[PDB]
Order: sequence, then structure tokens, then C-alpha cells
Amino acid sequence: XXXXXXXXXXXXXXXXXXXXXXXXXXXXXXXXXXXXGGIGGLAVGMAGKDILSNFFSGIMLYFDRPFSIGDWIRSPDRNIEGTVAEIGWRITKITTFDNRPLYVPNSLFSSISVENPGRMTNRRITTTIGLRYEDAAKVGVIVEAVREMLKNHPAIDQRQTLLVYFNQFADSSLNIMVYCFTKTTVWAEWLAAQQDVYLKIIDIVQSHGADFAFPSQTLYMD
Amino acid sequence: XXXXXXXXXXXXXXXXXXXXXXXXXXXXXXXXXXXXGGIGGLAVGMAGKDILSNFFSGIMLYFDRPFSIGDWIRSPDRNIEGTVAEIGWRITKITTFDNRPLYVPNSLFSSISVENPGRMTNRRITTTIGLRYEDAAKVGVIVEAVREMLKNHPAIDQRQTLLVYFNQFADSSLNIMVYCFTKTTVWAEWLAAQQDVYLKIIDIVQSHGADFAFPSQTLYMD
Amino acid sequence: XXXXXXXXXXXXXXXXXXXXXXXXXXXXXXXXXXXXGGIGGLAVGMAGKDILSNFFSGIMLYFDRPFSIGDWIRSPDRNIEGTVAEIGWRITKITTFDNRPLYVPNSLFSSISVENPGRMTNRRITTTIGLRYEDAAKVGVIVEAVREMLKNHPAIDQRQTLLVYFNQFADSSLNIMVYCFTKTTVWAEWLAAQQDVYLKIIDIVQSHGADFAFPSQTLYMD
Amino acid sequence: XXXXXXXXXXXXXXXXXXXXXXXXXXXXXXXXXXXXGGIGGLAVGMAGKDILSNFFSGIMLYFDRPFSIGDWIRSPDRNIEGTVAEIGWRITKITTFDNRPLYVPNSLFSSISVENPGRMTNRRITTTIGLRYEDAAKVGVIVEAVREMLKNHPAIDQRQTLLVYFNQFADSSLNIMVYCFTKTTVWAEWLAAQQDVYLKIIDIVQSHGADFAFPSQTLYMD
Amino acid sequence: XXXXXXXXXXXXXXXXXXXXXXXXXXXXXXXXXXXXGGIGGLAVGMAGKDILSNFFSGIMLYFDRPFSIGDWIRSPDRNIEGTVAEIGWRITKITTFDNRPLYVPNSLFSSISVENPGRMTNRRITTTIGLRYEDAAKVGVIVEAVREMLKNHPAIDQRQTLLVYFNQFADSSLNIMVYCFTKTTVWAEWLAAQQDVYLKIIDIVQSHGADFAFPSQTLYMD
Amino acid sequence: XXXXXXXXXXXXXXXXXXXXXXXXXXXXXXXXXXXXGGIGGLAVGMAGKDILSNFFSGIMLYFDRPFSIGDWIRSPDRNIEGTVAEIGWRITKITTFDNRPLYVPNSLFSSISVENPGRMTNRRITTTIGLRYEDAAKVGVIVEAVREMLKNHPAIDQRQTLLVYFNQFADSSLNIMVYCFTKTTVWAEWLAAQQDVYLKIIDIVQSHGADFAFPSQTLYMD
Amino acid sequence: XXXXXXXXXXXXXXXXXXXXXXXXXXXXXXXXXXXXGGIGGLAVGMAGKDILSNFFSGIMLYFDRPFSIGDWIRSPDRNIEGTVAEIGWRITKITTFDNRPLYVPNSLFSSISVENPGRMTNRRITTTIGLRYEDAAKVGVIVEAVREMLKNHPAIDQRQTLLVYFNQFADSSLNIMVYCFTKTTVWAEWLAAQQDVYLKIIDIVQSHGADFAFPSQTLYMD
Repeated sequence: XXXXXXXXXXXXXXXXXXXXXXXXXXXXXXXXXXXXGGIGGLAVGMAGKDILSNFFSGIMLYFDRPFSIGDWIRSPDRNIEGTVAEIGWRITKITTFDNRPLYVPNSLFSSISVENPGRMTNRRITTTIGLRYEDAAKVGVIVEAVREMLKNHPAIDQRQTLLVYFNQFADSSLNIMVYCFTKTTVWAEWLAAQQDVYLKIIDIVQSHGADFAFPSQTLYMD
Repeated sequence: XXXXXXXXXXXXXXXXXXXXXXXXXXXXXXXXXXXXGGIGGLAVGMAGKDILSNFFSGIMLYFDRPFSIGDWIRSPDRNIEGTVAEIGWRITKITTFDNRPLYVPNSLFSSISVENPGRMTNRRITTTIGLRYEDAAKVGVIVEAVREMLKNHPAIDQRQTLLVYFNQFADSSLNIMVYCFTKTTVWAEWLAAQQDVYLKIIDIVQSHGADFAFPSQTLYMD
Repeated sequence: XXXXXXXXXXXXXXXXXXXXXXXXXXXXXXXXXXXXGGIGGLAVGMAGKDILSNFFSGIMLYFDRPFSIGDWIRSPDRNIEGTVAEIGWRITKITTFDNRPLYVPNSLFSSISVENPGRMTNRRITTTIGLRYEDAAKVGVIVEAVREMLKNHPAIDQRQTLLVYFNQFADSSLNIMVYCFTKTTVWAEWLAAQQDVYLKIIDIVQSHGADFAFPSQTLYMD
Repeated sequence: XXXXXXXXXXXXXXXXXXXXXXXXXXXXXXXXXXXXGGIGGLAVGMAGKDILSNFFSGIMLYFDRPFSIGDWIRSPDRNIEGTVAEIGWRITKITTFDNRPLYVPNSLFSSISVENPGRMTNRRITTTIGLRYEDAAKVGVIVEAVREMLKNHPAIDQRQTLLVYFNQFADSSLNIMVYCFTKTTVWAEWLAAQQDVYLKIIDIVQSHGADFAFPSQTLYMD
Repeated sequence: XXXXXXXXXXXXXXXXXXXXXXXXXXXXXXXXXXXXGGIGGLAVGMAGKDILSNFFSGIMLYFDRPFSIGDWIRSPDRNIEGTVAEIGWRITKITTFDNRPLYVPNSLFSSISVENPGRMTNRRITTTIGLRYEDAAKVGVIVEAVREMLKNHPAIDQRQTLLVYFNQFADSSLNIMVYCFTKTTVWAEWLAAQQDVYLKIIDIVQSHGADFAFPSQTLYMD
Repeated sequence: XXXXXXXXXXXXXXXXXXXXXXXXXXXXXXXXXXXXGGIGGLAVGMAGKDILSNFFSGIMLYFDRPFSIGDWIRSPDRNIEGTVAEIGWRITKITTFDNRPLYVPNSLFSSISVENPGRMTNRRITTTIGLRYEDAAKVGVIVEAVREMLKNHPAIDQRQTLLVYFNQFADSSLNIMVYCFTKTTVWAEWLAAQQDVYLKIIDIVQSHGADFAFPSQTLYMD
Repeated sequence: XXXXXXXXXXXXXXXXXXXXXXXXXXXXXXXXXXXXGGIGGLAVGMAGKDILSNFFSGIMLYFDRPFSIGDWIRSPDRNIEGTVAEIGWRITKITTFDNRPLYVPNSLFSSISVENPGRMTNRRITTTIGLRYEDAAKVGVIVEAVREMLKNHPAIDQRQTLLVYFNQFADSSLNIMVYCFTKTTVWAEWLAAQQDVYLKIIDIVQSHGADFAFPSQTLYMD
């Protein structure tokens, strides 16, 4: 319906301008004589930029070796996190940790940070010990005992950092940090370490007679 | 009204400049003699870029096979999630899970991650068991019993990961994870598994005599 | 005032450079002799890009048929949601559900997902049943009764999905999902179905003697 | 101080390269002989793009008529909301509802959704009735009475939608919607309608003996 | 160290390709004979775009008069809010309301909304009266008394809007709006008006015997 | 491995097309005869744009003087906040208030707002006095006493604004503002003023017998 | 399947237009005779921009020295934070503090702020002392004692700032700041200082007999 409107308006204006009035002079204006092939050729290479970008980065990642097949990857700027299964010239395929596929233009990789935890040395452990303002006295001996517990712990890479320190206050909690690594990289082993650690911690706290700290409040009634 | 203003100002300036004063010299400045067809031709191919991009990516997805018809898709960077019903040269049509249609320029796909859970191997299960700080003693035996329960569970792909581990503390809760897959991909079967699982879990907890953990607080009165 | 500054500085520098000193040589530098028409012509087609984009997409949506007049539309990437009332070559007009007008450049549509619920097959129903941790025992029989209730329900498209399953825990609630469609698309009919459904649900729960679940907490006093 | 550094380094390198050593050959490299006028002319039309865009869209909105003077406008993608007071070729002026002025490049409008509630037909009313889980029994009769109240209400456009339906559960509340329009567009009249409506509603609820619902919780003590 | 690597690899490949093997043919490839001045000249005008944009918009704001010196400005899209102290060709200087300076490229202004409250007519007043669900009966007489109080108030521009209406429910509160302007623009006068207003309001409420509404909740114990 | 695939596919197609079939005609297509130096030269000046932008803005900030060495700077659009230590042609170096270094492309500055609190006149003070709804009566005398306290305060620039006014209600609090400047700019002096001020305020409140306001709530039990 | 559609439609239209009708005239339109090599050559240098950008910035960071190997880095605009292990011409490699690798295009660095805490002078300490409104009297003597404690503290760089001042009120807390540096940069030493500090603080508070402040509320019952 609307192209009828466009064509009818153009046909109306032209036929009226050339029947009511009629052109004494002659204009040489050809809608189709314009040889300017050049325009579409020009337009070819511009139009296809994502694909062109993909082949370049595919080549480079075929030479540059950020990651390899079967390596756990993550990105900190995009939700791109799994294991490589394949490369392509333009895009790769990842199995997510949902055992699901992920198809990805590689041109993305050119301007984005990239991480390979499957290349890493070790895994990390951190926690925060919510302790009560009541328990302020015993903090140093708790921490020190705690540091010793980790230092006598086998699964740790003692040559990596080991930090046990009351770093900050908080709302109704006195938060001691933890920062320890494992000389393993096996997820399950790391978690077993984490578990036994937390348990030994709790043993230590409750052995010192102090207690952890929920959120807390102070009320005035009426 | 305003084109009257523009045209009147131009006509005023010109007619005044050419009647009050009048040009002794002669300037050859033609508003219409400029042959530069070239400009509009140039402008053609630039103006139509989204459409041009759509045809290219349509061709490529006709060759490249990220997804196929009738496959559940999702994206992690856009709310694009349903089942394909059709392809076009430029855009496709998805039925959402609202049984609603979705029309989409394919040029988008060129620079965006893509997922095909309908191609996947399996489905996933995870949970977090909110346990009370009181219940710290029984955690290992609970977990181990729990691990055994899953390992004796039929619907699981035991060859896929099976992680039951106290991964973190929290506000008033001791959170044990769960990470288990199903050798099925049928949504309803997966959910039935999930249901029976949760029930067996609860049985296990309350059989151990411990209890789950709501949010909790500690109050000081006046 | 400030053009006085610009012109005065230029006039000062020039008149001083040509009166204190005066140019022995002769430079042929003409501020106006530059024939380069080419620049403004070039600038014409570039300057007007939004309008140019609008006409193209207007043509395509006149050929491509994402939506039609009088169809409820929504977008998931922009707050664009109403019923079409009109097309234009460049922009359309929507009545929002406020019975208000909305004027829109069509060039937008080229690079944006689009939805036509007024083309859909059916409408959807979902809910989440907040149940108490106390009520863990009766969950399966509740669900099953509930599934039967829907299956014996007339207004449902039983050939579409029907999922009743305890999908997740939560803070102080055991959340059973619901996922059911209606073979209607009439908003009001859909809502009447929804209403009667919720009522039958509540009847079922309270007939089983269990109860729903508010948010809950656990307090320790002093 | 720093241009002394730049010029001194260049002068040092050159004078040393041409006094310690001295050029046997002769290079014809002129810092100023480059006739390439072309560069600045090129740069003219590119540099001024926002202004160029403003004039185009000013013309089009002088032809295209999204809005008119004295019309309440809003945008859903930008905080642009008031009444037009003026047009310009490039920008317009809005009085906000703070009785404050707003000056705006019109080029913005080319690629942005636009709304004219001052062109609308009617105004809207919606609410959500927080009812208690206790009150589940009386919901249908409440709703139906409520629907009748609106239907017997004069200021309503009964030919527009009238939806009164229990659409969703919530945290400690059973939320019934409302969706009704007014055949007026006068803000104050609309509000008077809204007020009397809410009052009649409350009368209806408390006449049925049920009650509304605050947020609520369930506590376990120690 | 690394340029040694680059240069050494290039020198190694070349010297090996021209000593182990040696070129029978002769290639005329000159790293420096390329006359293409054109490239750097081209690059000049492109490189300096922000500065070029600043001069243009500086000229226009020297002609276009969005704001003037000493005028309070704000933007709704950027945290740009103070009083002008100066103009420049490219950038201006604002004193913030911290009595601090702010230096700003003017090119920004070309594509951004702009506001001049220092040009305004009047200032605004709004509030929301949190009333209890208990107090539903007295709402109309309260509002009406309240409307009268404002109407008999001197500092108001009664010819501007005056809206006192129960616009919405809320969590544990019945929220009546306020919308009134002052025929002044002096900040301090406006605030004195606001203060005395709020006081008269409170007098009115507590004179009617009703009361305001905090957040509230409803508890079920165990 | 994959370049073997690319090269092998090309070699396979070509050798098969030229051995199974063989070209009767002769095509003059040279992969290397293309003289188009022009492409890489073109590409030079485009590729290096960030660096080019940095030198320009470095020159301008060497002429334009937004900031100087040793001046506290901040930006409202980026977390760029410290003291200048150095300029470069392309980038500068800031010491943050962590006594840490910050290296920055200057091209950024071209299109970003900029602030120099180290150039300012004075520092600012503001607060909000949470008062209880009970205390509504005494507000004016409190404020007035408070205004007098500041007016008799030495360290204030009384010629700058001094606003003490009940500006808004809130959840369980009646919030009076404060807006006062110091004729100093020394951080520590400003803070000492702030401290003594707050103390005098508290003295004033508790001398009037009223009290501040925490968050508050209203409970209904069962 | 779909290329069959495209090719079949084109073949159908052409063969029908040239068999049903047949071209009396002769058009010289060659799909392959277009010599315009120029297009792909043009497209080469444009397509590869990320890589080109990487080499430039690699060179510059090889000359410009923001950071060096083994230096802790962070960015305030991206989650880019670890220790350098390597440089490349285009990208570098960071070990995160997870002992994980990070591969990064250097072109990013050109337009982004950068920080080198491993180059810093010192580390920082800050805290906020939540004190009760009850404790308003003792604030100055507490602060002053506290200032003295730090001033007599060895590990501090007393020549750097030392600020102890009641800077703000808050919800149920009177918040005194802390701002002190350490003449060390060793993480663990800094934390040991922090720990002993916090302890001395607590000693000071509880020695003054006042107490810290949790969140607090004020309740009205029914």
C-alpha cells in the first residue's frame, strides 16, 4: 500500500509538471546511466567487517597461544567461561560448565582480557571470620594459633602467601581475613582442603571459647 | 511557519544586498549546476548497512551452523532465549518460552556469544545447604552420607562431577554446595530428579538431627 | 563581546606584522579563492544519516513484516511496548498501554530484537509457592494433586508444558514452581484462569493442612 | 618550559647532525611547501557534525510532526520531560515541570523514542492491593464487588479495559491488581478520581471485614 | 631488550636469505622512497578532532545562548552543576557548589541536554505524607484543609499548580502528595517557606488527631 | 595443524582444477603483482590514532592550563583523583591519595570534565540532622539557634552561603540540612571545624531536650 | 536448502525474463569483469585494526615505562590487577593474585588509567569508628588520645598525614575516621600494624568506658 503512495506522489508531481507545464529546456539526468560498480565494490569490503575481523584473529590465535584446547578459560569483562573444545578460523567452541556449547566470534578476543585458570599454578583460599566485638581480647592468640595451624597443614604451598590478620571492622563483626593457597589445582582436592580447614578453624575458635558473629542490632523500645 | 522565516531571511538579505547595493562583479555560483550523482551514489551503500550486515551473516549461518531449527538457544549478553522456528537471509524467528514470536536481525549474531542448550549433553543440578553454626560438628558425616546418596542414585551421570563440600561461611549459615549432573536432558525428568534429591537430602539432615538455617540475628535490648 | 576579542587579536597581529614589519615577499594565500563546493556536497550526504537510515528501514518493514498494524509489540532491550496505529516511511506511531502516543525512528528497528505477543499462540502462567521448611514431608503429594488439578482444568492447553516440581530452596521458603499455558490469548480470560487457579491451589494447600511461608528469621536474645 | 624541551631536543639533534657530521647529499624535504588546503577543507565538514545533524533534524521535525508547542513530552530512554515552548532549527526549549528551561540538540531526537502524553486520549490508573494470606477466602467476592464499583463509576471510560484479578502472590501479601482508565486527561480530575476510588476500595475491604497486608515475618526465638 | 629481538630476527632472516641464498633477480622495494607527506597530512586533521569540535561549539555557544555567565546550570545526563565563571573558545569554567573549579570541553555540550535553573521562573515544593492505614477515614478532610492552608499561604504562586491528593498506597503508608511552587527563586526564601509549610502540615495532622506512618510490619511468633 | 588444513584445501582445489581439468584460457591474476604501498601507507596514519591524539592534547594542555603540577584533581566521570607530579607530551603522572602512581593518556582529557579542588577558594560542609517526629515543635528555634551558632563561628566565610532549614521528611526522621563553607582550604583545619561544629550542634540539640533519630519502625504482633 | 532458494529465485527471474521475453538490446554488465584488487587491498589494512593497535602500544610501552616486570598493577576502570610476568609486542601476561595467568591486548592500555602500587612509597590505613549517640561527650578526648597513640606509634610515617576527626553522623552511629600511612610497603607488615592499631584503639575506647555502635533501631509496639 505505501509504495503505491510513494510512486503515486512521484508520478503525480512529474506528470503534472510535464503535462500542465512542460519542459522547454532539456535536462540530461539519468537515473540509471551512472556508471559509478565503484559504489558496490567499495561497499563490499566495508560491509563484511565482523567476518574479516574473525579470520585475522583466528590466524593470530593460531600463532599467538593465549589458550589451548581443553583449557578452562574465563573472562573478567564478559560471561565467557568454559573449556575449549575446538578452534575455527573465525570462531571457537566452548563447553560451559553446564556441559553446554558456546559459539563465539574470535574478533572479540582482540580487545578483551583473557584468563586461563587451567594453566595456573595453584588454587586459592580466602575467608572472613565474623567475630563479635565481645571477642576483641583474644584476637591475636586466635590468629596466631590459626597461622600455626595452616603452617603445619600439608596441602598448603607454604612458599606462597599466608596471611592471617585482623584487617577490618564491620557492622557487628570483627572480620579477620584468610589468604592461603594450595599446591594442588584439582578442584575437589582444593575443596576438601577448604572443608577441613574451616572445620579446624571452628574447632580453634570454640576451643578458645569465643564465638562467631551474626548480624546484630541494638534496640530501644517504647 | 518557520520555513517562511528561513526563506524570508535569505530572500531579505539577498534582495537587499542586490537592490540597496548591487554586484558590480559577477560570481559564478550555481546552487544546482553541481554535477556531484556521486554524492547520492556514495550515500546509497553507506545508508543501508544494517540490511547489508544481515545478508552476510545470514549466508554465514547458512554455512556456519551454530544452531539449527527447533533448538533451544540462549545468550548470556542479551535476553534472547527460545527455540528456532525459521531462518531468513537477514533475520530468524524464535518462539520464546512464552509461546511468543521473536524477530531478530542476524547481524547481531556476528559479535555476540551464543549458546545451544538443546545441543547439550546433560543438565545440571546445584544447591546450597543453609546450616546453622550450631551444626558445625556433624558436617563431614552429613556430607559423606550425602555424597554416598548421590553416588547410589540412578539418574546421575556418575562419570561427571560430584562435589559435596563445605565451601563457605555466610551470614548465619554454613553453606554446603552441591554440584551434580543428570544423564538426562528432559526438563521434567531433571526436575523429578531434583525433587527426589532435595527430599532425600532433607531426610538425611533431619535424620542426623541437625537442621537448616534461616537468616538469623542477635539482639541487645533496652 | 568575544568575537571582538578573536577579530581584534587577528587584526592586531596582522596589522602589526604588516605595519611594524611589512612583507617583502608575496604570499598567494586566499581565504575565499578555494574552490573546494566539494566539501559541502561531501558533507550533505554524511550529515543526514539518521533520516537516510529511517527511509531504508521503512521500506524494508514495508516489505519485511515483523509486525502489522494493531499488534501488541514489546522489546526486551528498550521500553517500547504498545499497539501499532500507523506506519510511516521513516517512523511509526504506537499507542502505549497508557492510551498515549509514541513516535519512533524506524532505523532503531534494524539493530534490535522485536517481539509480537499479539501474534502469539497462547499466554503463560507461572508462580512460586512459598512453603515452610516444616512442610517438607507433604511436598510430593501436594505437587501431584496440584498437577492433577491443572490436568483436569479446562482452560489449559494440556499439549503445552505442565511442570510442577520443587525446583529450589530459598531463605525460609521451599519454592515449588508452576509453568502452565492457556489455550486463550484474551488477557482477561487468562487472568480469570490465573485467579481461579491460585484459589484452587490455596484450597489444596490448606486442605493438606500445610501452609505458605513468609520471610522468616531466627533470633538470639540478650 | 616543556616546549623548550621539545624544540631544544629537535634543535640539538639537527644542529649536531649538521655540524658534527654534515649532509653530503641533499634532501628536498619542506615542512611548509606541502600544498595539501585540501586537508583543512576536508577537516571542515567533518569537524562540525553535531551542528550539521541538528539542522537536518530541525528541518525534519519542522516537517515531521512528532510534537508541537505546548505539548507535554517524555522520553523512556532519557530524562527529557516537559512542555515545549519553542523550536529552533537545531535545538528546542522545554519548560520542565520544575518551571525550568531545558535546551536540547535536536539531533538527539533522530535516534530515540519519543512520547507525547499531551496528545493522549486518556490517563491511567493502576494499583496493587496487599492482602493477607488469612484473607484468601474472600478474594473473589471482593474482586467482583470491586469490579462492580468501578463499572458503576462515572469518570471511567468503561469501553477501555477494566481488570480486577488476583495476579500474583508475594512476600506476605496477596496482590490484586487494578487497571482502569479515565475518560479525562486533566491531571487534577484524574487524581480526584484516583482518590475517591482508593477510598471506596478501602470501604469495600473493611466492609468485607478483611484487611490489607504490611510486610510480615515469622520468628523463632531462643 | 625487545627491539634487539625484533631487529635481530629481521636482520637474521634477511642476512641468511641473502648469504645462504642470494637473490638472482632484483626487487625494487624501498622502505623510504615512498613519497606518500599525503599520509601525515591526512592524519593531521583527523588526529585533532576533540580540539576541532571544541572550537566549533565554542563559536556556537558564543552565538547560541543556552547559558550566560553567573548562571546556575545542571545537566540530567552528567554531573555537571554549578555557576559559570568564564567562557573559552573551546572550554568553560564552572564554580561548583563546593566553591571549586570545573574545566570542561565544550564539544560535550553539542550532544547533551542542558538546564538553567538560574533562568527559571520559580522553585518547586513536593513531599509525601506517610499516613497510617488506620487513618484512612480522615483523608479527604485532611487534604482539603491542607489545600486551603496552601491557598491562604502568601509565598505561593497560586496561579501555578496546587495538587493535594492521595495518589498511592505503599508499604505501611498511605502517601498523599504535595505539589506547590513558590513565586520566589531565592533558595533561602524557598526553604523558609518549605519549613513553615511542613510545620503547618504537622499541626494540621496532629490537630486532626491522626498521625504519620513509619515503616511497619506484622509478626507471627513461636 | 590448521594452516596445513587451509593450505591443503587451497592446494587440493587448485591442483585438482588444473590437473583433472586444465585451463584452456589464461587468467592474468597475480597475488603479488599488485603495486597497491598505498594500502600500508594509508594504514599507517590510521593505525596509530591514540598516540596521535595524545600528542595533540599534550600540546594543548601545555598551552591550555586546566591544571598545574602539584594540584589536587578529580573527575566526576572517572576515578581519576590525585596530585600531578609530571607532564608528558602524551601522558601525565598522578600520585593518588594512596601515594601511588597513575599513568594516563592525555587524549582522554579532551572529552571529559575536569576539576581542580586544589585551585578552589574554600571547602564545604554539609550534614543532615535526623530528628524525630516527636520533636516537630522545636524545629524553628533549634534551627535559629543553630544558624546563630554558625554565624558567631569564626572559621566560617559568612559571606558565603549559610543555610539551615528543614528541607525534607524521611523514613522516621525529620531531616534538617546544613550548608556552610570554610574560609580555609586546609583539609585538617576544615575537619577540625567540622568536628567542633558537630559537637556544638549536639550540645544545642540535647540542650533543647530533643534528640536525634535512628531508623524506626512500628510493629503489630500476634 | 536456502541457497537453493536464492539461486532458484534468481535463475527463475532471469531465465523467465530471457525466455518468455528476451532482450532486444544488449547490456554490458559483467559480474566478474570489475577490476576493482583495490577493494580487497583497501579492506586489508582496515580489517586488522586491533592487531595494528597492539603493535603500536607495544612499542610505546617498550619506550614509555608505565610499568615494569614483576610490578603489582591495578586499574580503576577494569578488573585488571596482578603482577607482570612478561611483555609482548602486542600483549602482556599477568599473574593475578590467584596465581593465575592473564593475557591482555596492549591496545587497551592506550585509553585507560593505570596504577602501579608496586612502585608506591607507602601503604595506607583508614577506618571508621562506630560510636553511639550516648558517647557524644567523650569524643574529643578519645580522638586526642587516639591521635597521640598513633603519633607515638613507630611504624607510621608521621611526616605523612594523620587525621583523627569526627567527620560525620550516621544511622545510629557517630563515625570518627582514621587516615594514617605506614612507612612500609610490605603487605604483611602493614597488616600487623593495622591489627595492633585496631587493638590499641579498642583498648582506648573501652578504657574510656564508652562503646562502639552496632546498627540500632527504635520500636513502637502494639
